[PDB]
Amino acid sequence: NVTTDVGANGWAPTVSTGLGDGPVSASADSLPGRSGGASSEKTKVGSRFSKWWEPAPSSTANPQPSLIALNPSATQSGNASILTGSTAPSLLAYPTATPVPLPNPDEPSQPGPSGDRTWLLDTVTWSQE
Amino acid sequence: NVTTDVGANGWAPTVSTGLGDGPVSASADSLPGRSGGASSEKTKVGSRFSKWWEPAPSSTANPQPSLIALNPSATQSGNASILTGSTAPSLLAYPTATPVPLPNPDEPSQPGPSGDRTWLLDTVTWSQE
Repeated sequence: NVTTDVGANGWAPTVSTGLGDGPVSASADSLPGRSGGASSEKTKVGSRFSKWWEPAPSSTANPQPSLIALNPSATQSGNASILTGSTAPSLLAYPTATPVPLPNPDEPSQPGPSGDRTWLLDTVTWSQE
Repeated sequence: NVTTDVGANGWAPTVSTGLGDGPVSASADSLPGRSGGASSEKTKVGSRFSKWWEPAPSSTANPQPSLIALNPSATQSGNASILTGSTAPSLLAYPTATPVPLPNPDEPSQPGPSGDRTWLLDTVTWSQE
């Protein structure tokens, strides 16, 4: 629905020719390796060329009460837990993405429950000023 | 279950006779016309005689909370809406009745949403005196 060329999301034979030229595009790199990159979702070598020498949160149908009413929830991580007795927002801002092949071959070192836990980062004062 | 005559809810042949008379009663008038009268439910002429010249709201099983608790409801009419966050009475005092044939033949003029709407009738003060 546009006069401009948005790209065919890849490389086509009819794009670059000796009779006519269109805008060049990059294709997706197909790489092997260990799955990583995306958090909460991550879980013989030979060259391919011959050598010359080789042969809903917000909804009116579900209104959440004020501080007065009982509406408890909790957040847990590792051996840490934080409770509340009233309406509290608790949302993953963005949905988790799909894992990708890593360029490095080394196996990862994981801290586990000792690292992935809820830590008391800081205690601060909130004044009316 | 009464000694008195409450009426047979109509006109019977045995009521008025030359040998005996009972209390006369009126019958229902069967009339044609446009359906009207009852609100929220309303939606060739020839004479029948020859001429001489012619050939639960309140229930203990469902107790409604005080002003403190969340118990929202709303009332809408036209483009007007009134909300509340606590227990609120909202009752049609009497059930709507059945429509009746109108004596007048003219088609009604309706204001629609511009007329049937919730209007701010008045603002008044309620003192302890």
